[PDB]
Amino acid sequence: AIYADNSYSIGNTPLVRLKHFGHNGNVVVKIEGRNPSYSVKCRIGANMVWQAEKDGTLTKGKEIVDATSGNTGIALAYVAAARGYKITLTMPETASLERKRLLCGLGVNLVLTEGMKGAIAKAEEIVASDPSRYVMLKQFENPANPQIHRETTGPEIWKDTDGKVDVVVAGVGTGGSITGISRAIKLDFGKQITSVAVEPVESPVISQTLAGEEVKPGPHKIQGIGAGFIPKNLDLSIIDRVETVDSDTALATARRLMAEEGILAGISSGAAVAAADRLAKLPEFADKLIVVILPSASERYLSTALF
Amino acid sequence: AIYADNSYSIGNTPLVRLKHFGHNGNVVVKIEGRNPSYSVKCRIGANMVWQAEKDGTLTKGKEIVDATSGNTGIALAYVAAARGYKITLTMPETASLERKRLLCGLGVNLVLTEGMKGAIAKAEEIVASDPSRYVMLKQFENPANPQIHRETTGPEIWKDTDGKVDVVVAGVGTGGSITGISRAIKLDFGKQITSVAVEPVESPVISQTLAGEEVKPGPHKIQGIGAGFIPKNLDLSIIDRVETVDSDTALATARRLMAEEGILAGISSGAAVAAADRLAKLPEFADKLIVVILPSASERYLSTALF
Repeated sequence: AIYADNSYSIGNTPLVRLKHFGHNGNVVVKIEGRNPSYSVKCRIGANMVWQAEKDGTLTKGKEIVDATSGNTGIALAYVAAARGYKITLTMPETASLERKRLLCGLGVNLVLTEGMKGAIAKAEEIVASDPSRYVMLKQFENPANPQIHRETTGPEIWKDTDGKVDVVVAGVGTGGSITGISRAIKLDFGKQITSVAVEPVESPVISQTLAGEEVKPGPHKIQGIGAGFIPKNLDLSIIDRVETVDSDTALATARRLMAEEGILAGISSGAAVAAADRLAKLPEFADKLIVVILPSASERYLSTALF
Repeated sequence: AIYADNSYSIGNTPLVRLKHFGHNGNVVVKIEGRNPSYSVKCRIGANMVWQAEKDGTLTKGKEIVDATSGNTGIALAYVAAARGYKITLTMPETASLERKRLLCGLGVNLVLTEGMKGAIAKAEEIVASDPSRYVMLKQFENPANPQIHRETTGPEIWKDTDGKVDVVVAGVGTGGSITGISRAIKLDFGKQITSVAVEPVESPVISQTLAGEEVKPGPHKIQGIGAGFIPKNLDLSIIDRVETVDSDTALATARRLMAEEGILAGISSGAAVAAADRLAKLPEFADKLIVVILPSASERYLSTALF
């Protein structure tokens, strides 16, 4: 059919079988790069706006305000444009001039902070400046983030695998993908799959937490994941397994996806695939169907270490 | 289902209704940016390889060679990777270091020429160097280019509009999109639509030809269209109308698509939409459904005049 605006066009992303990873085609990847603003966040940018509309906190005239590390801001920005909201996003000077020119092209009003914690508080300052005019959508805790994955991404995986999916592998940024997907397949369709969270070995706060160890975040290059804390939108209770990956291997795996599979993957896509490949070569998973989320696409990383 | 490699995942791109163009939603856009390598050429990169395989000119071991202005090379490159062919593409130094790093990331063996005619002949030199090893696919004349549009892009438009499409607007680069689409809708489904070719006012060789005027190509900024000659893959006989657009307006229209529709459009996408908007505001088309091809996505243009 014909979508009334670009937000309604989210999802229905394809599954592709890998040939040079896993064992006898048991690893399949979900291309979230094929979305309105070209990442997995287009789904939650749409649903967080829709749900704020459904409950009246977002109205004609009110202005979206928020802080992002990038993909969510781009996603909110295209939805704000498609649906006629003004939007302000808080960015320090930390960020790719890439993104500054992209967000400005999408009509965003931007700022300065000089890292993530600093821009967040600045956004909070603005919402305080006029709480009747400004709405903050808060991706890390808004339930509409995992909800859209339970309603679209999860069911798409179920149908495209004819219920044969056994393992879902996804890096954790806000936690909404692994959480919403796991709830759809385990609770709505009733299949006891293995849900595998992926985080950087440099910042393994989820593994450290579950082990009852000292939580010690650190720096890494795997953009989009490893926020350095446990987000509210990560439902620990549905997580069966945590796999850690290092930045170097994440980047090499993404370069392999391009050059060997013809898949224009982002950095965190190589991270998720490297974890899935490790599981796929354990005999306990060799006969099981593993589905891996590839959150973003290669061209958003042209100024990064990926090239 | 699950695609055996990334080439099989082409197409099934969405239709979105425009709100700030046309008259009462009569203009709808087809997002070809949502493809394996993120342009409309992913379809012909796949089908030119498949068809060369079906007729034996492409075999295990033979190496793809060709010259491109970019999107087709990226498309062939991902298909070569997914399907295990070596590929050499001929590029002068004319081109975005963007694309050089992208094509190298995809595993391409590249060259130097120092414009388009020069790199073409260099590619021809290489195929002559070993005609048993090198295969040139020749997008401007290979019938598998319009054929894939007749088999996928055209039928997708038919079904997603429930046969209500009245006008198809598409810029002409090789001509395969407008040609294959027009043949599907007019001949296979039997509806007498208006097929509208779009070319730059700076290089209006199609209009000049059809008028019996002196053909005078020139420079412009509308990347992907206006090759400066009539390509063999443009079937003049199904073209009902030619609309010309200038570079400045093309760029402004693409910036409007981002900031006002939330659509991350390429430069030639703004060209096609500006032509469709002109038709859409003539009373003879005000009640007719117009479908516009948006060939590429915004991020491939970050180093260009688009920003």
